[PDB]
Amino acid sequence: KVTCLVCRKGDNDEFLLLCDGCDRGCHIYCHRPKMEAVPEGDWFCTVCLAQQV
Ligand SMILES: [Zn+2]
Ligand SMILES: [Zn+2]
Repeated sequence: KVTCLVCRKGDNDEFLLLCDGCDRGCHIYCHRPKMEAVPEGDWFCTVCLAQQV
């Protein structure tokens, strides 16, 4: 039950980032600014970035 915040589909899961703060995701091809690959190390969605201080 993992979907992309931008386009609201959950296909091409090999291109699908997973937030390490929660259970949301993003296709790398939907992300702006540009993202050429899935990174090693942690990625945080914009909802989790709002919780930062
Ligand atoms: Zn997408
Ligand atoms: Zn998150």
